[PDB]
Amino acid sequence: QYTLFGTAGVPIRATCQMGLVEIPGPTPNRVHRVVAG
Amino acid sequence: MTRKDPGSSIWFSLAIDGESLGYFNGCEGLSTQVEVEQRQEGGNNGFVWQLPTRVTYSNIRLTRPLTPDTAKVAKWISSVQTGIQRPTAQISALRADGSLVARWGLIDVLPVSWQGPSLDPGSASVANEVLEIAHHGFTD
Repeated sequence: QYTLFGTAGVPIRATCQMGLVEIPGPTPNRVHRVVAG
Repeated sequence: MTRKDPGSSIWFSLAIDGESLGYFNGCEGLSTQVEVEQRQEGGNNGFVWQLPTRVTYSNIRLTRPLTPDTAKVAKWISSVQTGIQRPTAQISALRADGSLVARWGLIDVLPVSWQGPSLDPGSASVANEVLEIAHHGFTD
């Protein structure tokens, strides 16, 4: 959205919304002890 | 010049024609307005353009002492069901000489409200019924 237009047509005040969505970063490339219970 | 003929706000003459409403006693709010539309030019800071758009005439409140002839007003107001009549009114301001300083005539009237007397045992005054009046334009 553009507002507060200056003389000679240059915009001055602009509000810009953004929609971002994450991109997966996958592919990063069982011993157990024994307790008395 | 003759030392001018200045206006005044006591001497007047308030009347409604048509139904036997007779002569009233006090006016208020007689006013004409226009409805300007404000469009703000984007590329030119400094002001908002003013463009006229239509005119509009405001309501008028007329008051008078509560006289036995108030039955006519209630008859006029309650005649909407069977058909109403718009007579032609007048609102004139005068100087004490009885001459004319400015005469306005309402083109077509229509009742809006009738605030009756405010009876009060302790207040020393005189009942002043108020008859609001709708408007259609000035005369010429």
